[PDB]
Amino acid sequence: HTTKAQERTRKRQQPVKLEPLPVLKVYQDHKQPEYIYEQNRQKLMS
Amino acid sequence: KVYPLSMTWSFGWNSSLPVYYMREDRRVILYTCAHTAIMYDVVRNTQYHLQGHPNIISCLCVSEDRRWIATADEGPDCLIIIWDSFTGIPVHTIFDSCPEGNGMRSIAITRDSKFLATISDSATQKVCIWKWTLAVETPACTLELPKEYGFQDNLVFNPANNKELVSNSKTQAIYYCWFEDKGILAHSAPVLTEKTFNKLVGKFSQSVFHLKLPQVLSATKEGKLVVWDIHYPSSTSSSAISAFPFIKPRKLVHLQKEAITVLMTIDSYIVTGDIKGNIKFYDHTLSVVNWYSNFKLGAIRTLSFSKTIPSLPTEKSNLPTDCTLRGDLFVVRNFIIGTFDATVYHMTVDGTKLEKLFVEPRDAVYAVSCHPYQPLIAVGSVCGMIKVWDFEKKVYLFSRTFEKGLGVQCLTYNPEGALLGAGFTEGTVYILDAMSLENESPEPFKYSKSSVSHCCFSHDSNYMATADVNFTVAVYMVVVKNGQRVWEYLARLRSHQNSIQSLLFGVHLDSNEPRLLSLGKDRFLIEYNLVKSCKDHLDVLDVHRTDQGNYPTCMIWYPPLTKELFLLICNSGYKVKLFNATTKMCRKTLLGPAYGSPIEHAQVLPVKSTLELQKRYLVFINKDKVGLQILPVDGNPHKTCAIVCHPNGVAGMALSYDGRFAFTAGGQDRSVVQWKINLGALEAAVSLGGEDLTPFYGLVSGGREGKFYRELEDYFYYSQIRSQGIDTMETRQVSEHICLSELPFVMRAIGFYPSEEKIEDMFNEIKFSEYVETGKLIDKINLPDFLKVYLNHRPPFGNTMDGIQNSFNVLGYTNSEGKKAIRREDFLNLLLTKGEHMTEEEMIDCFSTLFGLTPEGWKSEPAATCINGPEICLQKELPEEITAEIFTTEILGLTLSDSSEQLIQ
Amino acid sequence: RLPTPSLEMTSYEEGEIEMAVIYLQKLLRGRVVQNMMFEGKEKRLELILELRTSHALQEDDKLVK
Repeated sequence: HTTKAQERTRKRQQPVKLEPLPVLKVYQDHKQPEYIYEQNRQKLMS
Repeated sequence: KVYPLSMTWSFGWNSSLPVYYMREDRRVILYTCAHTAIMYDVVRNTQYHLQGHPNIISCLCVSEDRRWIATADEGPDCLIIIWDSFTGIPVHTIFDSCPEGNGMRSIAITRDSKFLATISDSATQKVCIWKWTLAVETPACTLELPKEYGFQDNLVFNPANNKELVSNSKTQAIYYCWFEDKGILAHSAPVLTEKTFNKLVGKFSQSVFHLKLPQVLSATKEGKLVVWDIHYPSSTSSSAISAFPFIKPRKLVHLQKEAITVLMTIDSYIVTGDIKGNIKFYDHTLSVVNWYSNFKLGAIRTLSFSKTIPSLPTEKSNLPTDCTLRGDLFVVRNFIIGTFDATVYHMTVDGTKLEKLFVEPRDAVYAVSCHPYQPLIAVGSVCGMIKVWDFEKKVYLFSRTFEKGLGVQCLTYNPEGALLGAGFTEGTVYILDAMSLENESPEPFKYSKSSVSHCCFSHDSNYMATADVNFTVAVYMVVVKNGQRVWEYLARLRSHQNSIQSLLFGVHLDSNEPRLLSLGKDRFLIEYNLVKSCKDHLDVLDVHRTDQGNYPTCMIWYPPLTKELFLLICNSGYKVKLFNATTKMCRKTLLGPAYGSPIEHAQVLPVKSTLELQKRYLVFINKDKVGLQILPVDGNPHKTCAIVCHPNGVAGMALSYDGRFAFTAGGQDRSVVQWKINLGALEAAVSLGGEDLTPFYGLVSGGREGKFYRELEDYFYYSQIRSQGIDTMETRQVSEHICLSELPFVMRAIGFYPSEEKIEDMFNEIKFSEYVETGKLIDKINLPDFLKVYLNHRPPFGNTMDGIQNSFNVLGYTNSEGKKAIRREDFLNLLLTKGEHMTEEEMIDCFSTLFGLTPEGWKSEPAATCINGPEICLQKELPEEITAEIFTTEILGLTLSDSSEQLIQ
Repeated sequence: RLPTPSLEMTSYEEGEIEMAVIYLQKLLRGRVVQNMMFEGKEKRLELILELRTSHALQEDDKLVK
């Protein structure tokens, strides 16, 4: 309605807490099909 | 069962709308008058009425027995409406007959009385048949036709049939037959050409079913009649398509040099009437029976014949010589005649008198003036006519025909009633004798050179003034000589930069002396010092600008209700304002009547006595409606009513000096109507609104509990804190009031956006309004009155796109997408330089706030790290082309959805 | 003789342009100020609510309070 500036304050208020266990995140990305095709691309570059 | 604004009169009718004859013995005849259809009895001298339509009445036909009357109206939403003569308060209707169809432009009813059949106005026209004896509300059968035939605007039923109709345009004629067992309606519209006779044939007007033969007649402007024969499926065809009956143009004959356009057939005579005053009766052979001709009568557009079949005296009688070899007795029914020029007559069947009835304005109509002490009202046309009535007697009385081809529109009485005055569209002004309508001045005054637009007298008979459509003023004065009064010119001056919207005289009782006052569309108001004015020098000494974003429309004296005195003015904002008899400064903001369009003109009902001094009432017209208001005004809807009249436009006002009655003149409807009023019905309606805030609460959505209303109330407190200051160590304190500097803040906080000028106006309104009683300035305002201010000042709905679009449309170029658009730096520079000026740093702060680059609220903690960012943001935030779409996306998260009305009184 | 001089507004179109500009200026100033007030009302809303708890505005005081 008329409430824009509040977004900025909230946006900075948004918390910062990290990926709780990074190994999991890494392993998930390694299963990503796009990453697997990137590894295939790296095989093509050789 | 009772109403505030009832109608019962008609003056005038459109001669193109054909009359019929109903009840003969008493003489009662039928005519259409704008959206209304009317019966009038000559000898009782009383009107009977059929009540309205959504549009102007387009076409009508009466049953042969004159028991039944059918009618249609043009425009959208049209209704086909049918009526019993002798109940006189009948009803019958076809709803919703056509969605798009612009009303039925010709329509016939069966003399057989079973069926009704109609032609729609539409780009391709419809043909439909209707079993009106049943409560049918949908077409029984339908066809739509090529445009090539053209406007089709004559239709007739066949007395020898139930399943045959004829219609023609100017330029094509059509035969119809309906096969109900097949459920099929079939048409043919063959094309005539010179080849059929090697002769001129040209344009034709009306077509009709012959008396006795398988034939169709068509009458021509060419002086000729055309006749067709019909051919019906030959037996060998019956096994196949059985091509629906075909029409063949057997015959053409020339009957006179002069143009014919009327054709109707009575009891085995044919009857034909001419552009130039000759009406003829024929036997089915087209044999010649004695005619009627050469009276002061012409272009006879209405023929009709009596319901009464004539009884037959012969012992003494007056019958004309028929032209048979012997030449026999001849006794028609009685029959009705009427011209092009709106002249209505009845004939004694025995010919012994051609008797004329009311006689009425030819063409277009302009508004009427009342005598201030006598039950007299004067009517005038554009053309050649001004005439006066006694509106109690309903009697046509004194009238003078005016010089040929002068257009005339303006009319006035002087305040005594002893004088009448009229204004003529060709640079011409007359003063008139309120008796004889003698040209009082030996010649008229013809100083200007285009149309008048107002005229008025001063309180002094010696002075009169007119406006002209060139935005030029002129004044008129009496000079005393030799014991005589004579009228003389006084000098012109051009004082308004736009169309003049009102002109008024004023009194200095302070000096028993005359004043002249003018309202322009240029938002400017002026007074002229008559007493200092002199030849070639209307003395102009006072200009005010009186409206903003808008323009005024009407100016009148406000009635005395107060120590102070006021003029009343109305504007396209649906606002009304009061301005001060000395200073002409403003202090009143009002919401005009909600009814559809802004007010065009208002007039005030006369005073007899203290009883009127105790109770005053204001009459007004808009584009299309007439309405009443009780004083004082406050924008309460229950306080006002309006009603619809001549709904292609209304154009002036007049009031019976007894305070009982009002009269409205239309324009192209050629019609003037009297209106009869009940005030107590409005007092009852007022009671429906209750009292105190109740109406105004009702105007707020959710009244006393709506989330809007609570949201507003918070701002009263928040702004009270602002007035205290947010930082204080004391107890907080608040009570009832805000201090006026906060009022613009609160008003913006709710969602309405007064200009600086509006702010000044409202501060004036609050300070001065109490002033004269108290003697005091006052600056503590209470919520209830603040609410009244908001409700009057606000846009008459939610805020609207329209002014934004108009502003871009004036300012911007049409872009690559054609959208009205402004280049960013140009837009910024204009916003600083023009309108009301802005400081650059102010504008930058505003933009930074709107984009949300600053910390919020701007009212407790500092900022100055921000402002350098906005310098580049001016490029980075604003696009290079800006549009209403972008700007409204920036300003508005509110989707300001459209309002609605229909329930509102 | 000639018609009199005019008394002049240089053009009605200048009135159109300036009023359009005023329309934009009005909508900008209004939006800015309303945003200020609504924002402030948020922070103060607790204060405002307690104030309303104590005492009320004249209309809703007179009935409701």
